[PDB]
Amino acid sequence: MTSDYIIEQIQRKQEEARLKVEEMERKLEAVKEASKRGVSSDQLLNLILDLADIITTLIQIIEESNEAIKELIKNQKGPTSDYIIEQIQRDQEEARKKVEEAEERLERVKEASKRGVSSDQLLDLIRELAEIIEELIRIIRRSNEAIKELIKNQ
Repeated sequence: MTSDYIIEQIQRKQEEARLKVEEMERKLEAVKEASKRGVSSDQLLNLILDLADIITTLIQIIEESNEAIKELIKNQKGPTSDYIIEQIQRDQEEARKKVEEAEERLERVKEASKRGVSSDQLLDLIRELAEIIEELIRIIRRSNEAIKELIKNQ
């Protein structure tokens, strides 16, 4: 491809999206790592906030990823294929579906915490919640890669 303004605009968001993922990943790994040990109830509260940060951050990324497609096609000169653009959107569409589950259990556990539900139940939701995010991020990571292949082959 020939260098152009729009290329670098896409490039930075890939770095910015990657940037956040790499930092907050420490939360994801830290939360699981804490789960193995079996931290007591008092400490458990910390985990909920840690997961909340991850989900909230990802939502912003999903919003940005949607915009990335929009910016790419407006400034693209040449025959852009519909299938690749659509393919990425479907991955985001799946991300939209799954994230609802992540938010749902995020709310459930918090709602459970207020009532005063036993420690073991709260922990079960955390580790289970962590697994769902792992499924969520797979969609995001590959879509991030999808852009890399497309832009280079121009």
